Amino acid sequence: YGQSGGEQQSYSTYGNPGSQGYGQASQSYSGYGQTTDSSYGQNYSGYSSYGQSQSGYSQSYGGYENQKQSSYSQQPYNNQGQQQNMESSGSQG
Amino acid sequence: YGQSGGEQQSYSTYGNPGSQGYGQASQSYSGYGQTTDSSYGQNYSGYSSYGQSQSGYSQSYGGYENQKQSSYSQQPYNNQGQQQNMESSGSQG
Amino acid sequence: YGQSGGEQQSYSTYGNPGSQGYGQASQSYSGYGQTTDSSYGQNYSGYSSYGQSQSGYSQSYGGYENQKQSSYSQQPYNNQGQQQNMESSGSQG
Amino acid sequence: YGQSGGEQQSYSTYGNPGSQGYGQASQSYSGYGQTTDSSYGQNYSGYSSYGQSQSGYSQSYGGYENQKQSSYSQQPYNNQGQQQNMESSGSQG
Amino acid sequence: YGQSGGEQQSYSTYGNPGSQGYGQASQSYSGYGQTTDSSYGQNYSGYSSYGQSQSGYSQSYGGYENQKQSSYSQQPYNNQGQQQNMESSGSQG
Repeated sequence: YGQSGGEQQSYSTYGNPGSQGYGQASQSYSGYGQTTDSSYGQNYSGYSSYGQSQSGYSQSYGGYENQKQSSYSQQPYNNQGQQQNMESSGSQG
Repeated sequence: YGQSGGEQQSYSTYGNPGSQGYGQASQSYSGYGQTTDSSYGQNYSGYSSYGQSQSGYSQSYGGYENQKQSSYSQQPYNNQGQQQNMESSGSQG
Repeated sequence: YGQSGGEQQSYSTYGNPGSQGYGQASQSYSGYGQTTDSSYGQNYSGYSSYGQSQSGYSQSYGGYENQKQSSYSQQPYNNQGQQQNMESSGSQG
Repeated sequence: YGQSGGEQQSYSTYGNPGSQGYGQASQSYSGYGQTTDSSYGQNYSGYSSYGQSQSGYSQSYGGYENQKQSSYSQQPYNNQGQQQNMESSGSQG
Repeated sequence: YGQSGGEQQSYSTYGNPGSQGYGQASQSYSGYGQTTDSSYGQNYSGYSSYGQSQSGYSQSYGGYENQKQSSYSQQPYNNQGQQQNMESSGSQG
C-alpha cells in the first residue's frame, strides 16, 4: 500500500517545443497474428516515418525575446522564477 | 507500505526544447504472434524512423534573449531564481 | 515500511534542451511471440532510428543571452540563484 | 523501516543540455518469447540507434552569456549562488 | 531501521551538459525467453547505439561567459558561491 498527501505540479516553457505530449498513449498487442515485411506505428505527437515512405519535416523559427527592453529604458523591473511554500503537510502515524 | 507528506514539483524551461513528453506512454506485448522482417513503434513525442523509411527532420532557431536591456539602460533590475520554503512538514511516529 | 515528510522539488533550465521527458514511459513484454530479423521501439522524446531506416535529425540554434546589458549601462542589478529554507521539519519517534 | 523529515531538492542548469529525463522509465521482460537477430529499445530522451538503421544527429549552438555587461558599464552588480538554511530539523528519539 | 532529519539538496550547473538524467530508470528481466544474436536497450538520456546501426552524434557549442564585463568597467561587483547554514538540527536520544 501507499499513502501520500496533496500534490501540486507546475510546468512552464518559454520557447518553441517541436512536439508536446500531455495525455495517455497506449499500444498493445494481445493477439497472435503475423506481421511480415511490415511496419506499424502509433504517433502521439511529433514525427514518425516507417513503411516505404519518403518524407521530410522542417520547423524554422525566428528569434525569441522574453522580458526585454530596447534602447533607452529607465529603471525597468524584470522578475521571474519559481516559489514553493509548504506548511503543516508532513506525515503522521 | 509507505507514508509521505505533501509534494510540490515545479519545472521551468527558458529555451526551445526539441520535444517534450509530460504524460504516460505504455507499450505492451502480451500476445504470441510472429514479427518477421518487420518493425513497429510508439512515438510519444520527438522523432522515430523505422520500416524502410527515408526521412529527415530539421529544427532551426534564431537567438534567445531573457531579461535583456539594449544600450543605454538606467538601473535595470533583473531577478530570477528558485525559492523553497518548508515549515512543520517533517515526520512523526 | 518508510515514513517521510513533505517534499519540494524545483527544476529550472536556461537553455535549449534537445529533448525533455517528464512523465512515465513503460515498455513491457509479458507474452511469448517470436521477434525475428525485426526491431521495435518506444520513443518517449528525442530520436529513435531502427528498422532499415535512413534518417537524419538536425537542431541548430543562435546565441543565448540571460541577464545581459548592452553597452552604456548604469548600475544594473542582476540576481539569480537557489534558496532553500526549512524549519521544524525533522523526524520524531 | 526508515523515518526521514522533509526534503527539498533544487536543480538549476544554465546552458544547453543535449537531452533531459525527469520522469520514470521502465522496461520489463517477464515473458518467454524468442528474440532472434533482432533489437528493441526504449528511448526516454536523447538518441537511440539500433536495427539496421543509418542515422545522424547534429546539435549546434552559438554562444552563451549569463550576467554579462558589454563595454562601458558603471558599477554593475552580478549575484548568483546557492543558499541553504535549516533550523530545528534534526532527529529525536 | 534508520532515523534522519530534514534534507536539503541543491545542484547548479553553469555550462552545457551533453545529457542529464534526473528521474528513475528501471530495466528488469524476470522472464525466461531467449535472446540470440540480438541486442536491446534502455536509453534514459544521452546516446545508445546497438543492433547493426551506423550512426553519429555531434554537439558543437560556441563560448560560455558568466559574470563578465567587457572593456572599460567601473567597480563591477561579481559574487557567486555556496552557503550552508544549519542550527539545532543534530540528533537526540
